[PDB]
Amino acid sequence: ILDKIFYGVLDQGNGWLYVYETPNQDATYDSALELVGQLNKVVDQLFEKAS
Amino acid sequence: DAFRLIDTGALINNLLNKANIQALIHGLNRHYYSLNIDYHKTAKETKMLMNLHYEEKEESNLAATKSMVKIAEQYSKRIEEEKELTEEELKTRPKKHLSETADETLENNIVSVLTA
Amino acid sequence: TLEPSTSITLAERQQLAYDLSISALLGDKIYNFGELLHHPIMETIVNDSNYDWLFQLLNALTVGDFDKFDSLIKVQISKIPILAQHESFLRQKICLMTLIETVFVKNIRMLSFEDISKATHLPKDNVEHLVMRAISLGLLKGSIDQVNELVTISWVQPRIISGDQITKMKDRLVEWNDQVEKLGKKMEAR
Amino acid sequence: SLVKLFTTNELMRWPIVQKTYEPVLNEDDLAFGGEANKHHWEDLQKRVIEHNLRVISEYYSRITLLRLNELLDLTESQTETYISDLVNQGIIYAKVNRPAKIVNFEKPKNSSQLLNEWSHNVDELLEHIETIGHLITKEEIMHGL
Amino acid sequence: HEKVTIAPLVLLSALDHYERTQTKENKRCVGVILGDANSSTIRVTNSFALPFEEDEKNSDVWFLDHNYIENMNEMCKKINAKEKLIGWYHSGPKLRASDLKINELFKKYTQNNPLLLIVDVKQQGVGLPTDAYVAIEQEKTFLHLPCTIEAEEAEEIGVEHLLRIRLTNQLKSLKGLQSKLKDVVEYLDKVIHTILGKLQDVFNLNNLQKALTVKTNDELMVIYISNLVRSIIAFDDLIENKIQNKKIQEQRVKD
Repeated sequence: ILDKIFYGVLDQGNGWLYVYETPNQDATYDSALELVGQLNKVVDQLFEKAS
Repeated sequence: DAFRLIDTGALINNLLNKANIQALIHGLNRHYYSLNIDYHKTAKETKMLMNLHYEEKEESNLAATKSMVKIAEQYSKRIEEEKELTEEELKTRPKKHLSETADETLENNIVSVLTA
Repeated sequence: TLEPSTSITLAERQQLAYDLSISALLGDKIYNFGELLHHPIMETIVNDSNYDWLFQLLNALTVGDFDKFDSLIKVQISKIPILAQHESFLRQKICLMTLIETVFVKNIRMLSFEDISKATHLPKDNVEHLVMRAISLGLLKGSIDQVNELVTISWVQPRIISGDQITKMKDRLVEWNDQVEKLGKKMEAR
Repeated sequence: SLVKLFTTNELMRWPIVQKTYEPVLNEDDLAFGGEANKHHWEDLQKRVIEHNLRVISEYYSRITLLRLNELLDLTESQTETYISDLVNQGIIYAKVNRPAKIVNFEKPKNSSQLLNEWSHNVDELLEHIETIGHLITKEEIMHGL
Repeated sequence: HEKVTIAPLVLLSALDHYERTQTKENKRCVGVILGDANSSTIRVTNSFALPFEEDEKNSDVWFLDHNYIENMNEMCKKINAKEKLIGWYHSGPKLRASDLKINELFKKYTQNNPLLLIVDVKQQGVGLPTDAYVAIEQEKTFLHLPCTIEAEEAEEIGVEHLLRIRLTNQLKSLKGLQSKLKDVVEYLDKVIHTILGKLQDVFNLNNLQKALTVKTNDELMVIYISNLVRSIIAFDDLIENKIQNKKIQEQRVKD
């Protein structure tokens, strides 16, 4: 589970394996984060030149 | 273009002047000349030409529907194009091109929000 | 084909009608007793003498009584092994159509085990097996969720022959038109 | 009728059918000529069991575990093994509640999956409007008369 | 897909037909449409008027020239080879019973199911005003086919040369609903079939859509957040433009 090949969990409180897997969505935290980083740099460069 | 040869009988005022054209039709009958163009048309013809551009309703809407089905993918490719655009401008510090690429991406998003 | 032209002799209507009545009971192939109302097999010819069975078939399907099914059949039609299974199929289809119309008034299609068990007059377990046979055929295109005890149904019903349905439709057509009209108003505005 | 038995199947059908009919269903006479009557039974057994689960995934949406084993007429262990083999083959996908006796017939979702369904209802609606247009045109002409 | 493409020349020739034959009082005027429609995509490329005379208390009395279709078609062949018989045109504004008898005439001389093109000439419809129909078996009955414009790269420039979304889509839809309603009220008067079946069906398939629109909103909200970013990228190019301008301006003052 730590390697994350199949998403289950272990239930120590009763001694079962329980379905952790119903999935996430990718590529939307990631998409934004990239766009943001480039943009801040591009603004900074241009500002030095202007002034 | 619209043409006629020398043919006279009214064209006798046609090809500080006036010696020329009298001698021009007297030395030679039949030599080309251009003529002027105008277009006159009719209002029902006119309206027909503009209603080219409910079948209409069906089509615009059809594309709108199918655009919305596929948007999950259309989303992904345009972030990738955008990611590229940002990077190019960094190196660059041309301008028209970088702007146009960003303008297309923005136009498309508005149309997509509008669709639902 | 027959009734407008070609073979309008009474003989030909009478044999063909008799075959129609025997086959409807044996089959379950196409809808119920609406098909019999629209086209004539008891009013180009006799209303009695093995067309008595038709009027009784209509009473039996709605009610769902097994006894009314037993009494209508006479020896020629009854002996045949085929009919009896197909009697249960016709009963579910008709009952199902009645409950569904009732609930349907916007988009409701949820009917319980309890509604269908009641209609057929069979306990739940018999119904479980029975619906399972009927979906196989594709007379039902809903789905049965065993442990919820609810049937969530995706339309399959024909909805045809109107008199009741038109009054209700008219009411709906008007409502929709209003809903759309407001949308239209907003666009017009900007 | 045997290929039809798999489609309607509740799996109480089969030994009555197997026993009643073998003119060609442990037998052949112009192909193998028979393989072994007991050995053909084996192939028949795995296919009917497998097919009863394939049709049940489509028809049902919940089933209890007690009810599924009852149809297969086998032990809970054995139903469990057939379910495992089938999800692996990936013809059907299901989820198992071993101690609480539910077999779900659910498989992944994303909102966009149901988006396509929304935009299919829109699509049935636009197409309806094209039919509606032509229909009105026909209807009027009859009204006049 | 089954499709008809109609030249502007066709419809302007129809526009001309109706005046040029002096057909008045909402009578029928008839001509032949020509193109290539050996396939299931009708390409309408040419047309001609046909002499037509109607009686003023009988429209099942008609005079239509059979020899003319045949004879003019031969002249058409000698001029271009694209210009075969595919159908006919009428001035509408509706279908008629008498439309069948003429359609039956054209059936011999065509190589596909005869096309009846209804060209409305009054120009008081919405959009492309023309509706296209093809006779098939039901008696015999006309059935709508999608009818769209044509293009030839010279022809479309010439169409423009002579002449030089959401609100519409939605308005046209309500317009439809309104018409559907009118037809129903008329039917109700008549009563006290196909139509009914269709109305019930539609209904079954705003209400049913409601639940799903809720899912759409979460995905749309991600799209709006995307918009927010996009404006900022564009904004970056705009800013740059202002600096370049600035440098020039400052230099200009100095000199």
